[PDB]
Amino acid sequence: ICVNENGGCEQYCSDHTGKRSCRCHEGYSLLADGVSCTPTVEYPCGKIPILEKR
Amino acid sequence: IVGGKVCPKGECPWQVLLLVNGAQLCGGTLINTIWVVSAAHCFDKIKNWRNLIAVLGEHDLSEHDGDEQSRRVAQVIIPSTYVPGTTNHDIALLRLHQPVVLTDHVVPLCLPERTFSERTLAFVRFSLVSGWGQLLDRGATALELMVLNVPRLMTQDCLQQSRSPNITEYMFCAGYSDGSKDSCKGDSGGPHATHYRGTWYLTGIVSWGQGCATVGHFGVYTRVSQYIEWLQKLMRSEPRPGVLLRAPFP
Ligand SMILES: CCOc1cc([C@@H](Nc2ccc3c(N)nccc3c2)C(=O)NCc2cccc(S(N)(=O)=O)c2)ccc1OC(C)C
Ligand SMILES: [Ca+2]
Repeated sequence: ICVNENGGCEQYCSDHTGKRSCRCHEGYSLLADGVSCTPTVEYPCGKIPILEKR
Repeated sequence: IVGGKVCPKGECPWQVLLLVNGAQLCGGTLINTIWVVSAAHCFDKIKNWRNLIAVLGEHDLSEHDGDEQSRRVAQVIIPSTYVPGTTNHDIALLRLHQPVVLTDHVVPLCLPERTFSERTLAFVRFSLVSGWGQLLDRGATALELMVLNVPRLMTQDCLQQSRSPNITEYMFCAGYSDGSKDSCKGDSGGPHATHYRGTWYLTGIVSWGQGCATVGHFGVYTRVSQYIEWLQKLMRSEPRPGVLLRAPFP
């Protein structure tokens, strides 16, 4: 199910049997929707501060 | 970069400038505060390993604005399968002597997980390639960081669309066959960054091609997804004496 549309995950996807778990890169936390990743640090990877702060 | 535009200052904050005795050597990508991913071929002719500097927060080479951070390169790690003067396995993992300080101008690019990179990122058509390389084939290199959007091709389509080294499973084609847009030799080692759901990831490294923006030819990039586990294991390893390290691949 991770093979199809990233299993609905915003970042990383793990298959578990039949079951799917989304995960995030370090400096991010998974929201209660179980798909979205929110930054936990000031300078998370792959985000452009001058663009984010705009 | 041929046929691109200036990357507005702070919009390519993971871009690295590699210097050897103050001279422009290659580009690179910052993946965290201590690690830089570049191309193995950038180091084929190094004799003075202590003269190797990485610059973060760089934009304009003519001026110092205070956002630049330079660090000595303490280690250059190359896969055992890379052969100098050849094209395959064109990747290098650089350990900085001291971490860089993350700021609005210095931010790492996400090194994705292999599965996510193969199953999802590999299907995002367009990605950004950047550097201070040649603005034209047989032309001058750029003073300001340039960026270009390039579409990725399937290896079968790249061979069929092209007018030579093989394109291995450790490479991918990206760009245009019309001779208008490409990354160039001075861009070598630089990022091929892919956007997915609001975040940028490292998918390729500027590696090789036949002259810059040559009609009937595409840019060839190291397929980073093949090295995720190799890179991750090395980042968890203790440093070793000596600047150059050849590490087993796989
Ligand atoms: C693996 C490196 O392969 C090569 C690198 C380069 C040139 N870089 C680039 C990079 C991106 C390009 C692009 N997107 N479009 C067009 C041309 C490009 C040229 C470079 O760095 N040269 C100096 C250089 C440094 C070190 C070893 C060797 S090599 N491999 O030619 O001996 C060349 C040219 C030919 C290469 O290989 C041959 C065999 C086809
Ligand atoms: Ca500068």
